[PDB]
This record gives sequence, structure tokens and C-alpha cells, in this order.
Amino acid sequence: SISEIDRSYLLSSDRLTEVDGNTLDVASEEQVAALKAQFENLKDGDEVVIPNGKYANLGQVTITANDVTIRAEQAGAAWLTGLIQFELKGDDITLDGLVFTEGGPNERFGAVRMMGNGNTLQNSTFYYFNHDYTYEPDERRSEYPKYLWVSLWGKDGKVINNRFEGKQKRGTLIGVQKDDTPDNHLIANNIFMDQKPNQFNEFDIKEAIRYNGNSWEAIRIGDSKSSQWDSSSKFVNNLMIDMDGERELISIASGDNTISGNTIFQSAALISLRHGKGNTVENNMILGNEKRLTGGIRIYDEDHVIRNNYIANTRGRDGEGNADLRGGIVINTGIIDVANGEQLDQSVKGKELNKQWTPKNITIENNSLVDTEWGIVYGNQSHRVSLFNNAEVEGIYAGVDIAFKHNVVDNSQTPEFVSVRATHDFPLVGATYTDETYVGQVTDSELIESYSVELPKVTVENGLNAYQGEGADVSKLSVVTAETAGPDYVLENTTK
Ligand SMILES: O=C(O)[C@@H]1O[C@@H](O[C@H]2[C@H](O)[C@H](O)[C@H](O[C@H]3[C@H](O)[C@H](O)[C@H](O[C@H]4[C@H](O)[C@H](O)[C@H](O[C@H]5[C@H](O)[C@H](O)[C@H](O[C@H]6[C@H](O)[C@H](O)[C@H](O)O[C@H]6C(=O)O)O[C@H]5C(=O)O)O[C@H]4C(=O)O)O[C@H]3C(=O)O)O[C@H]2C(=O)O)[C@@H](O)[C@@H](O)[C@@H]1O
Ligand SMILES: [Ca+2]
Repeated sequence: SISEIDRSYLLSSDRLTEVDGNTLDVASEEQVAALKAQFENLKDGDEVVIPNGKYANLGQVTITANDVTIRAEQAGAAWLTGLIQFELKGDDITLDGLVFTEGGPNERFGAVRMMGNGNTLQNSTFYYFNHDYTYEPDERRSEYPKYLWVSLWGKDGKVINNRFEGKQKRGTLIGVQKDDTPDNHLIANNIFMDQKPNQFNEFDIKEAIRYNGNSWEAIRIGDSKSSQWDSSSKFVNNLMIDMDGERELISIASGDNTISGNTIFQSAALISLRHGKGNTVENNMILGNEKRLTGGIRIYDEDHVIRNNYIANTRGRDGEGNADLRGGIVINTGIIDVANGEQLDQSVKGKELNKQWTPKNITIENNSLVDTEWGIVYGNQSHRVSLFNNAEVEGIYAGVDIAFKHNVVDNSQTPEFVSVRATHDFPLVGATYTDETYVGQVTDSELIESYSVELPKVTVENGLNAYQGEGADVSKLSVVTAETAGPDYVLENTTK
């Protein structure tokens, strides 16, 4: 039952063999090289079956062969430590059952660089892989380096049934480095936990905070330069626990993506549609469990579909009129006049692709927000010129053509909570409301054509509130636990 869910419940499974660090022996400097040659000499169709044990500092491992599989002999029993990067240049390469821990990426784009087509990372575990690379404020502006753990640079990549635990230095955990055509990557059934910033005093450099406090997402799909092309990639059926990297939990920066059916539990970070068009966010379960700085989905740019999400028990910061509030659904302001067809454009100074595309043409329907401190927030935030230029942008615009239908914001338990935060500072343009139900405070409610303040009949189905005829259909929702997400083993005797 939802309120009573905890880390223990989501991560328990019987199906999970336990692998223990100690039954593994530390390979000598000599067997590492022997392992490395095996890697580098493999031919199309071959397979390496890493014998069990701990292998420190493989360094740079380049796989040039196609149709190969590198697996541990027993899943979870080959531990790759110190500095390593697998560089997967071949097509149809599969990594399976590996553990990356007690070490760090050998180059900043991660332990695994998936450069080929149809590359796969499955059944693998990353555990606090934060070590052994240089990590200092740089001389130029005191910026700490961005290190990722996995990056995808090819097509049809798969990252499935892994565990990604304790990323706690700067850098996005999975990055998609794409080009001008669809990538169709699948990132699914993974477990993500305990991403967290400022564990090494990074924020102590006050002047550098805006950038040092950025780039701690769990995944970024696309980036500013590539954002106006489709990725058509999927972030689905993942389980995320205490993922507190930064404001963006998932930063979508390309088009036609699906970010659907994830369970996001006690994670002080939001799904963020940051750049790019026509992304779909559906059937997620966002369970704040009353943790401060939790929230649902924040939205820039055009043509997105946000439907049938279940967002509960989220809470904003502890005690500014203009604050970028974390709500269940946040319709951001941006810096371009989209109501008159303005676009971001790499050629127009101040309006480059990495800036803020005022949301437009957004479908928001059949969501259930339950006990959310800030429910649906219509943004009034300002923006800075860039991460390196602190000047505020003059020229801020509200969302346009935002269609709300069949949403339930239920703050019946604490009706002082703000269910809808409308704002005369930036009235939405062309907003419409069809069968909305908002229970709880509505700020600037005279901005809203109509809505009901009485809940439909409420039932409980497998722990969820079901509102008759409205809100998220509970038939489409279910909690992801370690019964389908994550590797088939847990590791014991690991070190952070
Ligand atoms: O607390 C409050 O209430 C308010 O706080 C402040 O406002 C803050 C906001 O609340 C919110 O955080 C907001 O965040 C901004 C942010 O400042 C910035 O504009 C960012 O923009 C995205 C852009 O795309 C940007 O260029 C950058 O992306 C870079 C970056 O290097 C990133 O790591 C990534 O790198 C990869 C890329 O492939 C690259 O080419 C290179 O290869 O390396 C890759 C890698 O290392 O992974 O992509 C780059 C790029 O492609 O350009 O960051 C992006 C992102 O993080 O999404 O996000 C904005 C956002 O709204 O999310 O603004 C904060 C702020 O401090 O201004 C206060 O100002 C006030 O409003 C409130 O009090
Ligand atoms: Ca960010």
C-alpha cells in the first residue's frame, strides 16, 4: 500500500542469487593483460567468458569485432575495478553480467562507450564507480569534470536489467550522444539508486555553483545541438530510488521519446522535458513519500503528451515570489514568443538551442496527483542567459495551447496544499479545461475557465486511488520492483 512502500519492498526479490565479493580473488597484474589480449583479439561471433574474480585497471579496452558477447562466467562474479573503459566499436556487441566498482571511467564518457549499432549492456552492476580519476575544480572557472557511466553513440542500443547505484560525483549517469536520425535506444527494466551531489564539497565554491550543481541527471537523451531531431528512444519500466542528483532526474533533449511506466521513489529530481519535441510521458508512478524537493514532470518545448501518471506525496523546498517551484506537473516559462511562432535558433544571440523553449501545444490528461504540496504549477520563473552568465533574461513568456482534460488533483487530505498554481504574472495563452477536478488551494483561480471541486467516488485498487471516470486509470499503472527490474543477483561485500 502506497504510503507504506519502502526501499526494502521495491528491492526485495527471491529470484536474486547473491554474489559475494570475497569468493572472488584479485587477478595478478599478469592475468589482467591476458584478459585484455583476449578482449582485443576476439573475432566476429566469438565470445569471452570472463572467469570469476576481481580485475583492476584494464584501462582502455577497444572491441572492434562484430557479433560478440563478453559475459562473466557466473553473473555478477567478474568485477572490473580501478580505471576501465570498454569502447564498443563493433556492431551487435553484448556485455552481460559485469560489475564496475572501486574505480572510475578511464575516459569521461564512462565505463561503457556503446559506439556501434545494436550494442547491449545487460545484467550488469555499477556500484559507487566514483574513484581513481582526477576530480578537481579546473583552473579556468573552478568547474569539476563531468564523468558519465554509460554512453550511447550508435543505433538500436539496449541498456536493460542493470543496476546503477551510488553515482556521487558530477556527470550524467547514462548519456545519449546522438546524430540527425532516430536512435531507437531502449533503456528498460533498470534499477537506479542513490545518485547524490555535493558529497565532496563541490558546492563550497559559491561562484561556480550554477554549473557545478548541474549535470547530475540519471539520464540525458540527446543534447542542445541535437535537440531538434528525433531520438525515438525509450526510457521505460525503470525503478529509481533516492535519485537526488539535481532538478532534472531525466533530461530529454531530442524528439519523439517515451518516458513511461517508471517507478520514481523518494527521488528529489523531476522528469524534465528540457529540449526537443513530441515527447510522451505516460503511466509513471512517482512516489515522493513526503521527501522535500520531490516532484513530477517539468516541461519546455512543443507537442508533448503527458497522460495517466500517478504522482503522490511530493513536497517542495523548506521556507521567493518567482521561485522555480517543483510541482507534480510544471508548465515552465521560456524566453521566446511561441504564441507568434518564435523558435530557438543557434544563429540568434540569446535564443540558442540550449536556452528555454516556451512550452506550446501540450496535452495533459488523465493524471492523478495525490497529496502533492504543489500540484500543477504554471511557472513564473525567470531564467539566466547561461550557466556562465548570471544575468537574468528580460523577455519571459507563458505556456501556449496547453490542453488540460480529466486530471484529478486531490489534496483532500491537506487542502492548504496548492493543487493548481495559476499566476497572473504569466497567464497561459490559449489554455483549455475539460472535466478537471482540483481539490485544495487554487492560486489565481479566476484564470481557469472551470473545474469541479468535488472528487468523483474514490476506490482503492492495488493501493492506488481510483477516481471514477477521471484521473489516471489504475489498470495502466503498476509499481516496478526488483521482481522485473535490475540484475538477477545482488552483490555483497562491496565498498563505496
Ligand atoms: O531554485 C530556484 O527556484 C531557482 O534556481 C535558479 O534557477 C535554476 C532553475 O531552478 C533550473 O535549475 C534552471 O536550470 C537551467 C540551467 O541553468 C541550464 O540552462 C540547463 O540547460 C540545459 C542546456 O542544454 C545547457 O547547455 C546544459 O547542457 C550542456 C551541459 O554541458 C550538459 O552536461 C550536456 O553535456 C553533454 C553534451 O552532449 C555536450 O555537448 C558535451 O558533449 O558533454 C555532454 C555531457 O557531459 O554529458 O549538454 C550540454 C549541451 O548540450 O548544451 O545544461 C542543460 C541541462 O542541464 O538541462 O537547464 C536549465 C533548466 O531549466 O533545466 O536554471 C537554474 C539557474 O541557476 O538559473 C535561479 O536562477 C532562480 O530561477 C530560482 O531561484
Ligand atoms: Ca540539468
